[PDB]
Amino acid sequence: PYMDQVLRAFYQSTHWSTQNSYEDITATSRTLLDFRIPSAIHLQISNKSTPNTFNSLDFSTRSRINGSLSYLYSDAQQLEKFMRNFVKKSLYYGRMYYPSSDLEAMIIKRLSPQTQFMLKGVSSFKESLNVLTCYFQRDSHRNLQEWIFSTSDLLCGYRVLHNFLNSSLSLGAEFWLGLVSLSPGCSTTLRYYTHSTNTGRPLTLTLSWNPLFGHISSTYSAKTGTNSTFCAKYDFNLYSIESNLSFGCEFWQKKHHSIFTSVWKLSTSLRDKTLKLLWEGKWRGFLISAGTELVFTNIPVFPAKFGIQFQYST
Amino acid sequence: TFTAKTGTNFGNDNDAEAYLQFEKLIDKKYLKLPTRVNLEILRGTKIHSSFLFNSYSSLSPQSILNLKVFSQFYNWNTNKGLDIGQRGARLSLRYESPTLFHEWFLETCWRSTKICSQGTSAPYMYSGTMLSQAGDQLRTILGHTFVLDKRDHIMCPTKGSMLKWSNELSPGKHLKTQLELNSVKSWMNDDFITFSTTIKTGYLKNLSSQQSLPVHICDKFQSGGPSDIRGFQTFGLGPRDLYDAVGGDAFVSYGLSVFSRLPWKKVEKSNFRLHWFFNGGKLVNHDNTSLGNCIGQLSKEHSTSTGIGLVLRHPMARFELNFTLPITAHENDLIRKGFQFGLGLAFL
Amino acid sequence: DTFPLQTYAAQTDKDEAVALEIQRRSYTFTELTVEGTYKLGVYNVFLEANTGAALATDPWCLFVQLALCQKNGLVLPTHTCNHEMLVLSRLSNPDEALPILVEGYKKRIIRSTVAISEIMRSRILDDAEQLMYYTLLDTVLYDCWITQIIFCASDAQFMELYSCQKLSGSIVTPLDVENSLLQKLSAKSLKISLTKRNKFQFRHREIVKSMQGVYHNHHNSVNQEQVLNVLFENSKQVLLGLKDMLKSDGQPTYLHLKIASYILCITNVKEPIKLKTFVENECKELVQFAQDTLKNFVQ
Amino acid sequence: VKGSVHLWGKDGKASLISVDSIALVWFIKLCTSEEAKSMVAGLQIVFSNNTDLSSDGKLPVLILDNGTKVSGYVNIVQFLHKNICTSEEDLAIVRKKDRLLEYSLLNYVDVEISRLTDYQLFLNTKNYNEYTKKLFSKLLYFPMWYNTPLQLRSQARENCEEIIGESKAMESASQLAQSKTFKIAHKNKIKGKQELQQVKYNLQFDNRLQSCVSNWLAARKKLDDSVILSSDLLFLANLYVQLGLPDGNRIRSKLEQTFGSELLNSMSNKIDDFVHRPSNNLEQRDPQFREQGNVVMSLYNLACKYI
Repeated sequence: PYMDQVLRAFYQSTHWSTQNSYEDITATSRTLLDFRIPSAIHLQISNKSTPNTFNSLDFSTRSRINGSLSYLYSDAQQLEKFMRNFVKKSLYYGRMYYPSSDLEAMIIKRLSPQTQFMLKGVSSFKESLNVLTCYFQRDSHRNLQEWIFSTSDLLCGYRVLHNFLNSSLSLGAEFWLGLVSLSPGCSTTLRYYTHSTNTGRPLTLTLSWNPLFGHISSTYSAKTGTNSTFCAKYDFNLYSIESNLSFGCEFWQKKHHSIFTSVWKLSTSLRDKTLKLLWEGKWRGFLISAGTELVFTNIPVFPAKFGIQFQYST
Repeated sequence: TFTAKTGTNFGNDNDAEAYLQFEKLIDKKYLKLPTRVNLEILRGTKIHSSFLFNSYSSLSPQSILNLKVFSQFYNWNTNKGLDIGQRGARLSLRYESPTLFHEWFLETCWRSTKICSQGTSAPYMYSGTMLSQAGDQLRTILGHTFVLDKRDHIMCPTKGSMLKWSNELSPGKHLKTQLELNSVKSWMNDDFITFSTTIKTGYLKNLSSQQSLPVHICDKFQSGGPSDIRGFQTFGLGPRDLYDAVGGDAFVSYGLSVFSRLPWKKVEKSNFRLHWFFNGGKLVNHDNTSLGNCIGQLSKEHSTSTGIGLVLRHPMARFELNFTLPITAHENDLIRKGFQFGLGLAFL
Repeated sequence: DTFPLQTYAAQTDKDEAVALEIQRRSYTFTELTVEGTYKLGVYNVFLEANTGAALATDPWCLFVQLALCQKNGLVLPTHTCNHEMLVLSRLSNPDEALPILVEGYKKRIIRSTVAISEIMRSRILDDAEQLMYYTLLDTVLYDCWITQIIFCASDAQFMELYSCQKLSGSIVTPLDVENSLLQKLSAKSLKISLTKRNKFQFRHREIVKSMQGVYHNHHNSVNQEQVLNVLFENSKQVLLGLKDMLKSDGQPTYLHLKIASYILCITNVKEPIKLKTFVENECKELVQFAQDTLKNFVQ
Repeated sequence: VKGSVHLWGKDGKASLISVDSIALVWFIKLCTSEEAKSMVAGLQIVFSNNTDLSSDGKLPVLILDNGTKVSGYVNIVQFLHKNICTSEEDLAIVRKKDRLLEYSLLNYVDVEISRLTDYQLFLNTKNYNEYTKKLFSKLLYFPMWYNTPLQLRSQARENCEEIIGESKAMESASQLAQSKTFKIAHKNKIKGKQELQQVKYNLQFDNRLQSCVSNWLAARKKLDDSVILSSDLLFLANLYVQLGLPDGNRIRSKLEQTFGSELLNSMSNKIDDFVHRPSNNLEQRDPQFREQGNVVMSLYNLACKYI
């Protein structure tokens, strides 16, 4: 999204290390595998109106001209440089989408050198839900203890991420307790950023868990190349065994003679029996993002949901 | 020179809309009158879009010809239950610390009116008045707008008055005269308390040979809303056929406003103000003979409302969150008690 | 809920130029109180030379009009709160198709064309043989009528029939100059809405796609001339077979009111659109049938 | 008459995506009488599978030695019955007194019953994904495979809509990953609403087919019930597709409760008789390089529609 990209430029400007949190812990396993394929032809232009107000617009063949009016204010005086992929700082974000007047907001207030706070409201007029969450969190050098109070029903939560000890045998958890739904939830993660001498590469062995369902997962994610990257997730389940094996082959490039950069992607799934392809090519301001999805289950190979997506911005 | 950009409309009823606007400053060979053309595309309504050409050409140091070719489609009256489309041209000539300008236009427009509400939503937009306004019309209109704005700012002022006077003559069909006063006055040190008064009157005559050719629903006056008399729904005042606001042939609309700059000191010196207002007005159909019996109607039973609230006043927009209370109303007016959200540029 | 301190009577001031336009389009079905009335919204209204009554100019609107004078025991309006027949625009509905029915005043129900089509065909749905004939008129004879009024009649014979815009005598007043300019700008926009009524845009997707377009090239014109020619050859075979289906045994069936409403609207067209030239010359028993069917609805 | 009938099939028999080509093969195969042979003599069936040779995009076209295109099954049959020489077994020619009811029946299968078979070819998720969308790979050429059943499914949705059936993503994206238990049950509130909606669609279908076959069979008993008319061949070509699809056994049962089993098996005795008849009457043809719809010929046919 763009709410989850504004969040990452505030963190890298305040040096908060979002990669040690329990929302970027299985990061490579989802950016190479569960990317979005555009389902139609698409055009988009973004701009910037006031010093603290951005504007967007898009129209596809399906939907008409949409839009959004962003607001963004922050005391972080190196913010906008990391938008493009002690002082008690702050951030205020707010965005209304206007074919439909769907709101959203975000308030960050770094209350200490090692403690934050995060409001995240999403208040849609239609499909009505005033979700209003609060993410108190106390970072340290070995933790990211992070309490969440949502307002979907009354959903409270918890997270923790204890780093151990290249060999980084990390650990995580979460313990969610719906105060109205009475439906708990848990997890565990044992990721391991390592180093090897085959190509020069990390690994990501995400030995996940969910002890209520027995829903163990896995993940392997190599970096076989100086630019390319490969991943392979093996889903599983306990007491009701039903597997999967996904894939992903994000392949980079750089071109010169503004500089053209092209990032290829694949996603071979086996339980879904599909093959997702996508090419994402940038420029100074322009960005073309095409993508197809072949389904293998005569003529089995039927490319459902082709799409291209143009985007210019500034 | 080109500046293909994107913005936000801040239009009629609280609901902003995206536009995409390509400019082109024409070079000094098809020129010696410094001309820029525009092409602004907006979201139409569900079949069509809204294209809006412009061609501003500075004739004199104080003269600008605008040639505006529009093809715009938009939703309208209360439940977005009316679909309006407009095709035509507009040749407009604008003549120049107090802002003063006169602006004469000449517009030919073909207007399609569609009842786009569903027949399950049963008596709304399906009155005898709205059933007969659906159709197609062509309409040439001549105008003159005079604006004398002695205020120091347009959206967040602190002194001075404003006078806007409009005329519209569709020849042999209707003549439409509007006035809008405004008066902003401040009494404290750093413009802390700002007392703002507005008065809008209007009058519309049917010039069409013994009351043939009715005036269209899009040409009559409407009252109510966040950007008008607050504490009533938009299209919420005036006479009605069944449940549809059929507009008025004359109106008066006033309003007070006090602002207070939020006495919490860490949030002072900002664009937020503590807002208290008293709005009100009357919308009437005036038995189209005189100007004397029209004021006997226009000053009899007003639809007033008071309320407190909090307002942001930026140069690009004015956000208004009020708690309104209808003081008086008519028995069929649309009331909107409690919280009301306002957004736009012009409030009254 | 106590807060509006004074509340006044509703407001009783009306535009008397709106009530003069509604009175100019209303035709009153002669022969109950405020809520037991309907207003049949039609496209326009013509004047019959024989009976002098106000018939509607579209074959569907005239069918629903005669089916209301049969069901309710009315007499046709001539060109104490009786029912009504409004001349409306197509754009008075989201459907943009127009026979509609405006029932009631404060509890006002609107029946669209598709709602009236389900109502009108379910009253002879119990017969299966006459439902085949009713479906043949509504598909084969309807499609010849529409293609010969959208494409084969002039843009002033179309807007005479399918528009509530004003038929001026000639171009004398500057009001009459720009009334003639509307019938040029808004002719193809009214033709496009008429091709959406009986699912004509789905039986005829290609000659409807060529209407939403410019300059009318030779490929779309030599295909339309082939589609419109087999549409007319079929309808010559429809109308010639109907002449053995005109025997009256009393009150007219909903098929006899639909054969009559196509003949009464084909013979109103002032141009030789080839359905008029065929019905006048070869179907002279159909013209005589459609006048005998009509004269039990007049006085 | 002298012409060339274009169809949808693949080189020996008409395809099941079009009941108007199936019924027209049987119509030509069953002209065995002396009078019925005269209206069919020299018709030269072509299986071109390209709709650019049509006057309206539908592909039983009769392009008849002048450029006069007659399109669709019902228009061709009424054209061929009009062009007999004028001077009982396997295809009847109805008399003057029965020409109107036989056209009324032919038109009723075209507008009411063939609206239901194009539901079952494209708007049935069991039939469209298994059978239909993998049938155009056998008929058309290399770039034009994924637009023809996609446009034909959009056409059948518009044709059967009034009888049968950006913060929205970010709303759960702060909560559903943060709840992690109804991320598994985000699809479960969709297939829990998908389940009572497809049986909601199968009831307003199956009483439309219960009424369109009841109306047709009640008007068919006014003509001669012992002889084969050209309206019977379009009715049977609608059963032969509706029963022969992947979801045909649900419909062979549903028609057997209302109309019996002595009639659904009497209709399928005529149906399987008509498919297994010899093609000695059929004089076929191969398409030329103006009738194929190649990659180079469907761009020349793409520019002429705007020129």
